[PDB]
Amino acid sequence: SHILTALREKQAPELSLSSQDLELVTKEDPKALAVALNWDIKKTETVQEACERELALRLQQT
Repeated sequence: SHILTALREKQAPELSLSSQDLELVTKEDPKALAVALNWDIKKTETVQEACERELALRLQQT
């Protein structure tokens, strides 16, 4: 719930997440993220879409 509460609200799967967190989140397909982020898909996917853009941005930073 601690992860879901922040997910449904302000969980950062961009830079706030770690290696496995961003990974497991990267697998948080629209179907799961949807519920855990019970919002509009376009809206929940966007939060996830930003999360990925950061994943590689932070990965290429090194």
